[PDB]
Amino acid sequence: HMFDVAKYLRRIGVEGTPPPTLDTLRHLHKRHLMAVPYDNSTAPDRLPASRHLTNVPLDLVFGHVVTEGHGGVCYELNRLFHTLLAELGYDVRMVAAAVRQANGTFGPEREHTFDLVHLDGRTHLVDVGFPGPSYSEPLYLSEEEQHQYGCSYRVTEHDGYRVVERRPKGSDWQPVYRFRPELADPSGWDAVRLDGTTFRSRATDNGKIVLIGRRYFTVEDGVERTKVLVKADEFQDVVDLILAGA
Ligand SMILES: *SCCNC(=O)CCNC(=O)[C@H](O)C(C)(C)CO
Repeated sequence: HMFDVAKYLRRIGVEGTPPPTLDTLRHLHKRHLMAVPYDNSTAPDRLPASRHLTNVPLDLVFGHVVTEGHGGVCYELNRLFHTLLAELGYDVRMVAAAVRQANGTFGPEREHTFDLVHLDGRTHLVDVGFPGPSYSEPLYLSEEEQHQYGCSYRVTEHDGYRVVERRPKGSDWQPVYRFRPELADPSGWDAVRLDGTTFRSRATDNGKIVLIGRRYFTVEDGVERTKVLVKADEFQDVVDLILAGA
Protein backbone atom coordinates (compact mmCIF):
# COMPACT_ATOMS: atom_id res chain seq x y z
CA HIS A 1 0.00 0.00 0.00
CA MET A 2 0.95 3.71 -0.38
CA PHE A 3 2.43 5.63 2.59
CA ASP A 4 -0.41 6.94 4.76
CA VAL A 5 0.05 8.72 8.09
CA ALA A 6 -3.29 7.74 9.51
CA LYS A 7 -2.80 4.07 8.73
CA TYR A 8 0.68 4.21 10.29
CA LEU A 9 -0.54 5.80 13.53
CA ARG A 10 -3.23 3.12 13.74
CA ARG A 11 -0.55 0.43 13.24
CA ILE A 12 1.41 1.72 16.26
CA GLY A 13 -1.57 2.23 18.52
CA VAL A 14 -1.72 6.06 18.51
CA GLU A 15 -5.13 7.71 18.35
CA GLY A 16 -5.81 10.87 16.32
CA THR A 17 -3.05 13.25 15.21
CA PRO A 18 -1.37 14.51 18.37
CA PRO A 19 0.28 17.91 18.15
CA PRO A 20 3.99 18.42 17.24
CA THR A 21 5.41 18.64 20.78
CA LEU A 22 8.10 16.82 22.82
CA ASP A 23 5.44 14.88 24.76
CA THR A 24 3.99 13.57 21.46
CA LEU A 25 7.46 12.69 20.12
CA ARG A 26 8.19 10.66 23.29
CA HIS A 27 4.89 8.80 22.94
CA LEU A 28 5.31 8.08 19.21
CA HIS A 29 8.85 6.79 19.72
CA LYS A 30 7.89 4.42 22.53
CA ARG A 31 4.70 3.16 20.80
CA HIS A 32 6.63 2.50 17.62
CA LEU A 33 9.27 0.39 19.49
CA MET A 34 6.51 -1.54 21.27
CA ALA A 35 4.38 -2.16 18.15
CA VAL A 36 6.92 -2.63 15.36
CA PRO A 37 9.61 -5.25 15.98
CA TYR A 38 13.13 -5.33 14.74
CA ASP A 39 13.51 -8.41 12.50
CA ASN A 40 16.25 -9.04 9.94
CA SER A 41 14.87 -12.45 8.91
CA THR A 42 13.87 -11.37 5.38
CA ALA A 43 15.90 -8.20 5.01
CA PRO A 44 18.01 -9.62 2.13
CA ASP A 45 14.81 -10.24 0.12
CA ARG A 46 14.28 -6.46 0.04
CA LEU A 47 17.79 -5.55 -0.99
CA PRO A 48 18.13 -3.85 -4.34
CA ALA A 49 20.61 -5.04 -6.91
CA SER A 50 22.18 -1.60 -7.09
CA ARG A 51 22.93 -1.04 -3.37
CA HIS A 52 21.27 2.38 -3.48
CA LEU A 53 18.49 2.68 -0.90
CA THR A 54 16.64 4.99 -3.31
CA ASN A 55 15.93 2.03 -5.58
CA VAL A 56 13.84 0.47 -2.77
CA PRO A 57 10.44 2.18 -3.07
CA LEU A 58 9.24 3.57 0.26
CA ASP A 59 5.82 2.05 -0.50
CA LEU A 60 7.33 -1.45 -0.64
CA VAL A 61 8.74 -0.97 2.87
CA PHE A 62 5.49 0.58 4.10
CA GLY A 63 3.56 -2.37 2.74
CA HIS A 64 5.74 -4.90 4.50
CA VAL A 65 5.93 -3.16 7.90
CA VAL A 66 2.71 -1.16 8.29
CA THR A 67 0.16 -2.81 5.95
CA GLU A 68 1.25 -6.41 6.51
CA GLY A 69 2.48 -5.91 10.10
CA HIS A 70 5.98 -7.39 9.89
CA GLY A 71 9.22 -6.02 11.38
CA GLY A 72 12.28 -4.66 9.64
CA VAL A 73 15.84 -3.39 10.06
CA CYS A 74 17.39 -0.03 10.82
CA TYR A 75 17.22 1.48 7.32
CA GLU A 76 13.59 0.36 7.03
CA LEU A 77 12.10 1.28 10.45
CA ASN A 78 13.94 4.56 10.86
CA ARG A 79 13.32 5.48 7.20
CA LEU A 80 9.59 5.06 7.64
CA PHE A 81 9.62 6.87 11.02
CA HIS A 82 11.54 9.80 9.56
CA THR A 83 8.78 10.17 6.91
CA LEU A 84 6.04 9.92 9.55
CA LEU A 85 7.68 12.56 11.75
CA ALA A 86 8.24 14.88 8.80
CA GLU A 87 4.57 14.61 7.86
CA LEU A 88 3.62 15.30 11.47
CA GLY A 89 5.52 18.61 11.40
CA TYR A 90 8.90 17.81 12.96
CA ASP A 91 12.34 18.96 11.73
CA VAL A 92 13.92 15.51 11.28
CA ARG A 93 17.52 14.88 10.07
CA MET A 94 19.01 11.52 9.11
CA VAL A 95 22.36 10.36 10.50
CA ALA A 96 24.49 7.23 10.18
CA ALA A 97 26.51 5.55 12.91
CA ALA A 98 29.14 2.90 13.71
CA VAL A 99 28.01 0.26 16.21
CA ARG A 100 29.97 -0.98 19.27
CA GLN A 101 30.52 -4.67 18.47
CA ALA A 102 30.17 -7.79 20.65
CA ASN A 103 34.00 -7.70 20.83
CA GLY A 104 34.05 -4.18 22.28
CA THR A 105 35.25 -2.18 19.20
CA PHE A 106 33.29 -0.02 16.66
CA GLY A 107 32.30 -1.38 13.26
CA PRO A 108 32.03 0.24 9.83
CA GLU A 109 31.13 3.98 9.88
CA ARG A 110 27.71 3.70 8.22
CA GLU A 111 26.39 0.43 9.54
CA HIS A 112 23.48 1.95 11.47
CA THR A 113 21.00 4.65 10.34
CA PHE A 114 18.76 6.73 12.65
CA ASP A 115 17.47 10.28 13.04
CA LEU A 116 17.72 13.52 15.02
CA VAL A 117 14.83 15.95 15.70
CA HIS A 118 15.42 19.64 16.39
CA LEU A 119 12.48 21.03 18.38
CA ASP A 120 12.10 24.28 20.31
CA GLY A 121 15.82 24.84 20.35
CA ARG A 122 16.92 21.37 21.56
CA THR A 123 18.10 18.30 19.62
CA HIS A 124 16.80 14.81 20.35
CA LEU A 125 18.01 11.46 19.15
CA VAL A 126 15.33 9.28 17.56
CA ASP A 127 15.92 5.56 16.92
CA VAL A 128 13.18 3.01 16.54
CA GLY A 129 15.35 0.68 14.51
CA PHE A 130 18.22 -0.68 16.70
CA PRO A 131 18.08 -4.36 17.63
CA GLY A 132 19.93 -4.40 20.93
CA PRO A 133 19.35 -2.80 24.34
CA SER A 134 18.90 0.91 23.85
CA TYR A 135 16.62 3.86 24.65
CA SER A 136 12.83 3.56 24.34
CA GLU A 137 12.27 7.35 24.54
CA PRO A 138 14.26 10.03 22.71
CA LEU A 139 17.56 11.20 24.23
CA TYR A 140 18.78 14.78 24.43
CA LEU A 141 21.98 15.42 22.45
CA SER A 142 23.87 16.10 25.69
CA GLU A 143 26.63 14.58 27.81
CA GLU A 144 24.36 15.15 30.82
CA GLU A 145 23.10 11.91 32.33
CA GLN A 146 19.52 11.01 31.40
CA HIS A 147 17.35 8.30 32.97
CA GLN A 148 14.60 6.14 31.51
CA TYR A 149 12.97 3.14 33.24
CA GLY A 150 15.92 2.56 35.54
CA CYS A 151 18.63 2.73 32.83
CA SER A 152 21.02 5.64 32.44
CA TYR A 153 22.13 7.21 29.13
CA ARG A 154 24.45 9.96 28.02
CA VAL A 155 25.84 11.24 24.72
CA THR A 156 29.55 12.06 25.20
CA GLU A 157 32.12 13.57 22.80
CA HIS A 158 35.22 11.54 21.80
CA ASP A 159 37.57 12.00 18.82
CA GLY A 160 35.17 13.89 16.58
CA TYR A 161 32.20 11.73 17.47
CA ARG A 162 29.19 11.76 19.75
CA VAL A 163 28.91 8.43 21.56
CA VAL A 164 25.63 7.05 22.91
CA GLU A 165 26.43 5.26 26.18
CA ARG A 166 24.10 3.19 28.35
CA ARG A 167 24.32 2.05 31.96
CA PRO A 168 21.75 -0.48 33.31
CA LYS A 169 21.52 -1.43 36.96
CA GLY A 170 24.60 -3.24 38.26
CA SER A 171 26.85 -2.47 35.32
CA ASP A 172 29.33 0.13 34.15
CA TRP A 173 28.83 2.55 31.19
CA GLN A 174 28.97 0.86 27.74
CA PRO A 175 28.96 2.55 24.32
CA VAL A 176 26.07 1.60 22.01
CA TYR A 177 27.06 3.45 18.84
CA ARG A 178 28.84 6.61 17.69
CA PHE A 179 28.07 9.23 15.07
CA ARG A 180 29.04 12.60 13.58
CA PRO A 181 26.28 15.15 14.25
CA GLU A 182 27.55 17.55 11.59
CA LEU A 183 26.82 14.95 8.90
CA ALA A 184 23.07 14.91 9.73
CA ASP A 185 20.93 15.68 6.67
CA PRO A 186 17.19 16.32 6.18
CA SER A 187 17.47 14.38 2.87
CA GLY A 188 20.08 11.83 4.02
CA TRP A 189 17.95 8.80 3.32
CA ASP A 190 18.19 9.51 -0.41
CA ALA A 191 21.97 9.06 -0.20
CA VAL A 192 22.24 5.79 1.75
CA ARG A 193 24.46 3.08 0.22
CA LEU A 194 23.81 -0.54 1.18
CA ASP A 195 27.34 -1.78 0.39
CA GLY A 196 23.66 -15.23 9.17
CA THR A 197 22.37 -14.67 12.70
CA THR A 198 18.77 -13.54 13.17
CA PHE A 199 18.16 -10.49 15.38
CA ARG A 200 14.60 -9.79 16.67
CA SER A 201 13.45 -7.41 19.41
CA ARG A 202 10.87 -5.01 20.69
CA ALA A 203 10.16 -2.68 23.58
CA THR A 204 7.83 -3.50 26.48
CA ASP A 205 6.10 -1.03 28.81
CA ASN A 206 9.15 -0.91 31.11
CA GLY A 207 12.09 -2.19 29.04
CA LYS A 208 12.94 -4.37 26.06
CA ILE A 209 13.14 -8.00 24.91
CA VAL A 210 15.83 -9.10 22.47
CA LEU A 211 16.65 -12.45 20.77
CA ILE A 212 19.94 -12.81 18.92
CA GLY A 213 20.36 -16.39 17.68
CA ARG A 214 19.57 -18.46 20.82
CA ARG A 215 20.52 -15.61 23.19
CA TYR A 216 17.44 -14.16 24.91
CA PHE A 217 17.85 -10.86 26.80
CA THR A 218 15.22 -9.00 28.84
CA VAL A 219 15.48 -5.70 30.72
CA GLU A 220 12.65 -4.65 33.07
CA ASP A 221 12.98 -1.36 35.04
CA GLY A 222 16.69 -1.48 34.35
CA VAL A 223 17.16 -5.05 35.66
CA GLU A 224 18.72 -7.37 33.10
CA ARG A 225 18.43 -11.12 32.65
CA THR A 226 19.78 -13.35 29.89
CA LYS A 227 19.26 -16.98 28.91
CA VAL A 228 20.65 -19.09 26.06
CA LEU A 229 17.47 -20.82 24.86
CA VAL A 230 17.70 -24.63 24.41
CA LYS A 231 14.18 -25.93 23.83
CA ALA A 232 12.50 -25.58 20.44
CA ASP A 233 9.09 -24.75 21.89
CA GLU A 234 10.44 -22.08 24.27
CA PHE A 235 12.40 -20.54 21.37
CA GLN A 236 9.25 -20.32 19.23
CA ASP A 237 7.22 -18.85 22.11
CA VAL A 238 9.85 -16.09 22.45
CA VAL A 239 9.82 -15.36 18.70
CA ASP A 240 6.01 -15.16 18.75
CA LEU A 241 6.06 -12.85 21.82
CA ILE A 242 8.44 -10.44 20.16
CA LEU A 243 6.76 -10.42 16.74
CA ALA A 244 3.22 -9.99 18.08
CA GLY A 245 4.09 -6.51 19.38
CA ALA A 246 2.55 -4.65 22.29
S1 LIG B 1 20.45 -1.95 10.04
C1 LIG B 1 21.26 -1.68 11.63
C2 LIG B 1 22.43 -2.64 11.66
N1 LIG B 1 23.04 -2.58 12.97
C3 LIG B 1 23.04 -3.79 13.74
O1 LIG B 1 22.53 -4.77 13.31
C4 LIG B 1 23.68 -3.85 15.11
C5 LIG B 1 23.79 -5.30 15.61
N2 LIG B 1 24.73 -5.36 16.69
C6 LIG B 1 24.30 -5.15 18.06
O2 LIG B 1 23.16 -4.92 18.33
C7 LIG B 1 25.38 -5.22 19.14
O3 LIG B 1 26.65 -5.10 18.51
C8 LIG B 1 25.28 -6.53 19.94
C9 LIG B 1 25.70 -7.73 19.10
C10 LIG B 1 26.21 -6.36 21.14
C11 LIG B 1 23.84 -6.74 20.43
O4 LIG B 1 23.30 -5.49 20.78
